[PDB]
Amino acid sequence: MANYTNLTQGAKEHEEAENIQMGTFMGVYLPCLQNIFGVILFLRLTWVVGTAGVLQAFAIVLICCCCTMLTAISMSAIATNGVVPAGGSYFMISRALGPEFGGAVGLCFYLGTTFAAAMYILGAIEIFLVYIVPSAAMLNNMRVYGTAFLVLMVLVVFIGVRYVNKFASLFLACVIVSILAIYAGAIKSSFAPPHFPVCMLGNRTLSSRHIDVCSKTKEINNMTVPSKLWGFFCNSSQFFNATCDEYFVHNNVTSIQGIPGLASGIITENLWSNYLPKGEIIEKPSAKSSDVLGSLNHEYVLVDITTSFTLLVGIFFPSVTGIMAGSNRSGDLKDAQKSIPIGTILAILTTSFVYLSNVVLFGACIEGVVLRDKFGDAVKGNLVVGTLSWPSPWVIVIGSFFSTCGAGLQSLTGAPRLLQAIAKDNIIPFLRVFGHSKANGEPTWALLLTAAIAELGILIASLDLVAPILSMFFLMCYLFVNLACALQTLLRTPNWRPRFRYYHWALSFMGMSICLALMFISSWYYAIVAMVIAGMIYKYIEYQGAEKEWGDGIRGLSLSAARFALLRLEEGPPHTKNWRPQLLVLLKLDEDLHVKHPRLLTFASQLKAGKGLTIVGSVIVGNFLENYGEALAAEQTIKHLMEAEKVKGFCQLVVAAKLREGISHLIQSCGLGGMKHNTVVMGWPNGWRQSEDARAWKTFIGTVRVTTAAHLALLVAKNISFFPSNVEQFSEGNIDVWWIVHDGGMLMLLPFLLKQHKVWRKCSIRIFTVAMKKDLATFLYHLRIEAEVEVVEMHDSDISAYTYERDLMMEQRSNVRRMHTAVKLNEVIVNKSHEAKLVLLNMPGPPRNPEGDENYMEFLEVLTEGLERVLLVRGGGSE
Amino acid sequence: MANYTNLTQGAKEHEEAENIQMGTFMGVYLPCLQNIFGVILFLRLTWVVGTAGVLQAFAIVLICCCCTMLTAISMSAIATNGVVPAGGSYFMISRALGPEFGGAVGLCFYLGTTFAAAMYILGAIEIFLVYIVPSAAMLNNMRVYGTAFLVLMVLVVFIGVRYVNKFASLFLACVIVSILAIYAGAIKSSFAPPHFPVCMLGNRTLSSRHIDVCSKTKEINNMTVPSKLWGFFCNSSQFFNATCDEYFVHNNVTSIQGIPGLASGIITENLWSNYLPKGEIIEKPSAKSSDVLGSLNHEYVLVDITTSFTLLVGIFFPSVTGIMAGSNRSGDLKDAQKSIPIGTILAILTTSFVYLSNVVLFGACIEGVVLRDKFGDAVKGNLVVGTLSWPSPWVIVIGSFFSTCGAGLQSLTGAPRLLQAIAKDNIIPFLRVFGHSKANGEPTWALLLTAAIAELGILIASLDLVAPILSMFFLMCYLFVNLACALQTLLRTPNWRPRFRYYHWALSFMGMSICLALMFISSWYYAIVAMVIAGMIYKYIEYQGAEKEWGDGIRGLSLSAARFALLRLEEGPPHTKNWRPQLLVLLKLDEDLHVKHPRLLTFASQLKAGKGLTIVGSVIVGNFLENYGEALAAEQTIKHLMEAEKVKGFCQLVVAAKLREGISHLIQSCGLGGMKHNTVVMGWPNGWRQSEDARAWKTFIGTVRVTTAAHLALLVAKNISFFPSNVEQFSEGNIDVWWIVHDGGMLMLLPFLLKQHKVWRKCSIRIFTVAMKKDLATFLYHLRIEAEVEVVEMHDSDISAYTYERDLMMEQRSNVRRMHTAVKLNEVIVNKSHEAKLVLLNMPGPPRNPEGDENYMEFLEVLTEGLERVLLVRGGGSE
Ligand SMILES: *[C@@H]1O[C@H](CO)[C@@H](O[C@@H]2O[C@H](CO)[C@@H](O[C@@H]3O[C@H](CO)[C@@H](O)[C@H](O)[C@@H]3O)[C@H](O)[C@H]2NC(C)=O)[C@H](O)[C@H]1NC(C)=O
Ligand SMILES: *[C@@H]1O[C@H](CO)[C@@H](O[C@@H]2O[C@H](CO)[C@@H](O[C@@H]3O[C@H](CO)[C@@H](O)[C@H](O)[C@@H]3O)[C@H](O)[C@H]2NC(C)=O)[C@H](O)[C@H]1NC(C)=O
Ligand SMILES: *[C@@H]1O[C@H](CO)[C@@H](O)[C@H](O)[C@H]1NC(C)=O
Ligand SMILES: *[C@@H]1O[C@H](CO)[C@@H](O)[C@H](O)[C@H]1NC(C)=O
Repeated sequence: MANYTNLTQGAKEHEEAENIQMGTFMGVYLPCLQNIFGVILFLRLTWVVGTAGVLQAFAIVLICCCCTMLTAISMSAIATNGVVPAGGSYFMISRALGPEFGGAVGLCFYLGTTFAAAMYILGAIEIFLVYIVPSAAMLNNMRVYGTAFLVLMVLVVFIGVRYVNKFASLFLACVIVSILAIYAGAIKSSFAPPHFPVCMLGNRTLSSRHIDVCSKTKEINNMTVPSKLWGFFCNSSQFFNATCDEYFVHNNVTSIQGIPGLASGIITENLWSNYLPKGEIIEKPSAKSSDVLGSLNHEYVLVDITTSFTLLVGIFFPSVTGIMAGSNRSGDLKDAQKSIPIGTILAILTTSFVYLSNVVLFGACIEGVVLRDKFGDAVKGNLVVGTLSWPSPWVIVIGSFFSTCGAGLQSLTGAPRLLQAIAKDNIIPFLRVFGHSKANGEPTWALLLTAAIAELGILIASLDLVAPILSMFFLMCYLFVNLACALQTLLRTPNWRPRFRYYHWALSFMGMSICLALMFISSWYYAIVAMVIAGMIYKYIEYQGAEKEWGDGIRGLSLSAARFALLRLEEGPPHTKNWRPQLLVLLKLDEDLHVKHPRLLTFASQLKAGKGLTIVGSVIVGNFLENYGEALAAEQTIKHLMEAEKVKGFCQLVVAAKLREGISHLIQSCGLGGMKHNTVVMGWPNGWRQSEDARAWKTFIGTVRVTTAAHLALLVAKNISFFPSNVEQFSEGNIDVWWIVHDGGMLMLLPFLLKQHKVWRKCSIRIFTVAMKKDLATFLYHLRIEAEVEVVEMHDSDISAYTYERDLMMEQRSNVRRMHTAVKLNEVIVNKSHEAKLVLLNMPGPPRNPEGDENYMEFLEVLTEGLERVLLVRGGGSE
Repeated sequence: MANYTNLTQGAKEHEEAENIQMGTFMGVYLPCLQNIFGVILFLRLTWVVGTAGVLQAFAIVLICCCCTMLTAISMSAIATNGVVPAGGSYFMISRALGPEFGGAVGLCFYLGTTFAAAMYILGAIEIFLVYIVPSAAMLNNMRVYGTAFLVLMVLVVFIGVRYVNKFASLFLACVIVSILAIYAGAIKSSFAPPHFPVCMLGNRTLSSRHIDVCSKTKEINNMTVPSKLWGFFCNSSQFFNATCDEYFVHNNVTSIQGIPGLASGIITENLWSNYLPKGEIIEKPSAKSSDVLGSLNHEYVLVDITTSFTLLVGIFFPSVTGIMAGSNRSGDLKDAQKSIPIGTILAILTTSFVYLSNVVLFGACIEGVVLRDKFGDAVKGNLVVGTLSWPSPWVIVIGSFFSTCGAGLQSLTGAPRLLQAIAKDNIIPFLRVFGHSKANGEPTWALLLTAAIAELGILIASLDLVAPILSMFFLMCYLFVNLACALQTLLRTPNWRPRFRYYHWALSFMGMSICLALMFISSWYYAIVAMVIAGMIYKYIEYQGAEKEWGDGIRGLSLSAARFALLRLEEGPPHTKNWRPQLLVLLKLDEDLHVKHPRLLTFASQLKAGKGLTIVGSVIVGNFLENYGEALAAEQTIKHLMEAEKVKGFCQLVVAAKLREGISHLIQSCGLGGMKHNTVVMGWPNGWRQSEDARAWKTFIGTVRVTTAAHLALLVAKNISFFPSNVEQFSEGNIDVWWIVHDGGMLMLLPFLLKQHKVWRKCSIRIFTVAMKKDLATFLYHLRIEAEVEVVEMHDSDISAYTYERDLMMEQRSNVRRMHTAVKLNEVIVNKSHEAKLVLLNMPGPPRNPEGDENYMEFLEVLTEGLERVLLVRGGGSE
């Protein structure tokens, strides 16, 4: 009806979409299914069931399926977020997780795929050599035949990939026919199981590759001659005073049925682990046996490797790898964000059900001795799982070989395409050589490097030793795919909208943890190497990206970090659960371009205590075209002064035509979006009455208006010349906070930030509240904070100029009286706090009409008449 | 003469220096020396040497000492950097590595010190019980007496820590006397060795706690009665028809000299590992032997644990820990940055020499069988190392017990002080309860928690199992102390000035690697757990510091990341090796407060490709006091427009009275210090002639002058209404770049960036150079990027307005002619590039006199007359 393929889509298929069909079954399901059903299912799954016991085999398959399923969930989250590129799964992963994670996952998955191309060649060779056409001799035969087969497959994928695309369907057909034959055999093995008997010597199993009858003597022409097995346990071969070894004279050779019925109940026997070390004779704990020993013979089927749990998990994991292949044919899709998750998860569920069912079927149909037999021995040299089939084990032994060579072709096509895709991106520079492609867009150098790595793999001519490396590389790939999603969900990474119905970051984190444990349990010494290689690739990609975009390596690296943090900072809830003063210190520069108030910087350092954001802003009156030299000079001066006063922050100078306009620009333009200030710290205009320039107090009140309108807090320090330094300290003193009717939050939060510094550390705090929603919060804060409270109530007229403005707020959401009341405020404040070390004090807002600015400044001046060091505070915002 | 201490200094002594002697030997040498020399040296060093063979024992001691030595170099780099706080080593590490690393190292070293207070109690109990006053019985005796001893020691520390301070000198005396006795025994043993004999039956070793004579018979009154050992090997006790066991009737008891002379040369025997598993009889491969076996008696000294190299390194590592104690008396110093490094390194060299010497001496003095005896048996139940001593083994048996009790006191005093120091810093919230102090400044609840954890340790009553956990915690502490220095040196962390003569970050990195390998080799089980615990505490401290300073958890976390990156960015070389345009798009806001040119944003997106820094600035004409609502509305509008055009960057609005002054403030003040821009992107003032308000071209040229003065690049896009959108593309075209005389960097770099975007991907590049060293640079760039070059020379007067400017540069380090030559430039440019999709084109500088501004604009308008899309470019800077 229709032709399809299961291979990948590299840069060749991506450049088509950059220059400018199938559903879920044929688009995402069949590709993932044909790539998960590897060779292990046919060559090591029975052996794993045997040497692990159905219970532990089920646990191993479940853990592997658990990591791969959680990784499928994370990969579906990656697939749904944003547009799905036309390329393979690598392009999706890159565009979703950034170039760093994209390249790390790409290289780990590529090493995985190369060693998979090696394992599948080794498996096809093992099937061809051992089962179809017959110690270290076997390893060298596998080496030479696997090298020949790899040189053949490389030429095939190099010359004629189109035929591989055409025959992918035949390979899938072979896989499915083989699995259905396995199931049909398991079923037919209920009533009529097959006739595969095994010669077993007591409870020690014998081979059958050369024996014919499981009897100590055969009878040709009524002559009780000794069977051929006599020649393998007795160096007499005649029975004429035969000198047989220990174990043979005592015990019995028996024809044990090798495949009992599915309902026979043999499962009760092999429900437990064996884990016998190397060279141990395989023992069935069912038949009778003597106790004599010593007869170490050649026909005893021996455990071929020192099996263990952590070894079995690694040997089995490369049968669940391949889930990223689900979305390696994503360019030819109709609804990608719908077709990819469903297809991938359904494929993984299908394969997990097949594996978990076959574990139990092998448990309950194959004898507990034929399962631990890792080379199909003891059954006259036929495939273990092959014995469970409807027609004959031949269907399985041919289907497995064709499937495994097809998967080898698949992995020698997907690995170099992925390598040219990682090369053309210029993510990693030195791989640029592999960016070269053929005329039709097929990799050439990538294919050669993949051939080299696959040959390196093949030189270890044993599935049991290649499987851990393959599994570790795919495990690292899945670990990064599971960790990047968790990170981008937690840290609110931009453009991370995982439009999935079931993806919760806990799932990806759980997958990361599960098969991180899998990596380490398999082999921690391989796993640390893999983690360090992946981390080095990740950091090198990050460094190259920084050098590419910003122009410098480490400079640009910190630049990228800052820019990314600021971006991530924008797309969030602009409010904060707590308010913290992030200061803009307004330093006034005299006509000599020196800081007219260093105590401003000293007090800012004492307020912020070396932490937080401090923007020191200053305006230089003049024309910028002919002042930039003076600008750089004064900026260096202010930076040196900031360093001298232990202020950590940034300096901004604006060369402006008018001081008021310069400061009005500074108050609203300082800081990059996200790193905005929230308070403006000003010095009081000392001698405003004595400076006949009418613009001093005007400029001050203008700055106050601009701050209030911008909804920033304001901290006007007065008599700042008498503020302390950083080296000196106070023996004993009282920070008196005079919280007038409104704006309590700042007035109480500041003296604690101050007393938390070494200078003001040894002083006490006294809250002289004068004028009840806010009242409750003060008690809670003072409980948080264990300072001292005090209430001093007075007449309403004295605080009229305050309450008036306060009233103006509630409806929103004279001068002679102001002066006659400010003196009352003076009376109380001095009579209580005259000898304080720092008096915080709430402020009234500036008048609406700019005419009473002289009156407002006189109000302030008299309000502060007689106090040593005053911190006028104004809220302005929400807090 | 002078009284001193070896304990630590917690918040008690730090608050004193915050409120406001000994040199190197008595200040930082002896405290470290008394604290490195622990119990292992006397109770397990001999067994380790025996079990490992002198070679592998030397390897163990060397690897451990190298880990701790590189950690000492990193710790000295920490000590020299900045003023050294008066508190313990914890305060130094905190003030040098930030509260995150400070708390992580503090807690890991604290758990280390607690399990050390447990191990030393176990050791004192083992010495008291096994040697001084005599299976699971031993373990339960150790549990009971260790719990009793911990209950006593907790009271001792709680009541009378001053006496621990007073008798630290006696403890050090005991340590050094024990070591000197070891050396005196070793030297004396050459000519005169002591008479410690060992019974040995063939090559199987016998015990000696109950047996008296190494003979199968003794003769009282000349009667051949069989020795007591006959009863322990024969159930007859009379020799009358003795039914003696197998290995006893055959072989020969021999009284082998247990301590042969240092000149005897036994080292040839015990130069090789034994690693015999649990329960194996200890064999000397020198004496004669029969071959029968089976008679597993109770008097055969056995291997008490399945020992391995990875186990021996863990068992021995808690003998090199203690270098952080070197600076536990850092408040009482004269020259801290000079005393601490030299003191610590000299103490570590002393202890390393002591260990590497005792290894070889035990190799050459103790029999190769008495070494593998882990409980001092076979020598009449005497301490194996004690046998090497001049006066008697009892000097060691007493000195070691007193030293181990003293080290228990030291580690039960250093752990609660450290815990209260971590608590009072408010680094971790929940530990606040442990900040509770006694009257004189001593911990109360921290002591209880330390006692609880030490008891949890003592429940494991075996040094061989407490040592790996102690070693893992101290190894994690050293790994963090090594990694933090390497990081802060690489990344150029602010205030990281390691004024040390020999510290290089490669040393700290090799130390981190060595000690990480040690962790994982010892037990990856505990290594992963410790790494995860320390990482969680680190991230949690970072989160708490964020929520403390910025006010929010994740918001504040990203804020802190950005602030730290920006700060790190300041203390560096402000120039970068490569020039990359970081755009400031000057968007023009109409009277409707709507962007008059979205194409500016589209083109900035195409130019930067969504990566890099893009600050979109705009001025609102008016007063800020009464426009803030309109300001926020237009800012939201511009943000929506930027997000619509895929522009990743920030937005800044300034409400100013004069558009020209607003722009002159934007250009020089945008961005936080470090994240400055270096290119200003403008839209051409279309219809400047048709506007009777001459302020259009005046403002444009003012902006150009400001950009030139600020030394920023300038990109004026003309006919921007024709610039393509994001969704469309160019099928084919040519970016014709006209590098006239100057600024080849930008003119060759911009079209490469543009062709790198999908819109301009399918177009080619043509350089129509018009006017030697600069031509060289062009060749290299074109070789790097593979674009097309071409040269079109013309007359000098035609480029007068350019070369004139050029002349002004050389000395640094008319209108009718310019116009009539501009039309010639027009003829060339149109004849070559009329149909070009985008003509880049160099700019002349604006006239020095502001009168020719109309003439300058007419010159530009002519120069650009007839072209579809022009990008006027001006370098301005260094590049
Ligand atoms: C297959 O047959 C062989 C030969 O009989 C089995 O080896 C023998 O198994 C018996 C089991 O009872 C072992 O006896 C054991 O001896 C130890 C030592 O005294 C005793 O503590 C136990 O209680 C038990 O009686 C016998 O030692 C062993 N022969 C050896 C090890 O040489 C083998 O176990 C059989 N396999 C299975 C799976 O049953
Ligand atoms: C202490 O004495 C015992 C008793 O003689 C030693 O056990 C025996 O050691 C000999 C060493 O020559 C072993 O001989 C070896 O036998 C194996 C297997 O037959 C053979 O392949 C070797 O080439 C060698 O001839 C003998 O098996 C062993 N007896 C056992 C294991 O039951 C023991 O080695 C002595 N210990 C030391 C440290 O010398
Ligand atoms: C071997 O078989 C014979 C007869 O079938 C039986 O008598 C004998 O007990 C068997 N041997 C064992 C060890 O079961
Ligand atoms: C035990 O000692 C006797 C007497 O010296 C000697 O003849 C015999 O060979 C020794 N046996 C062994 C096994 O060395």
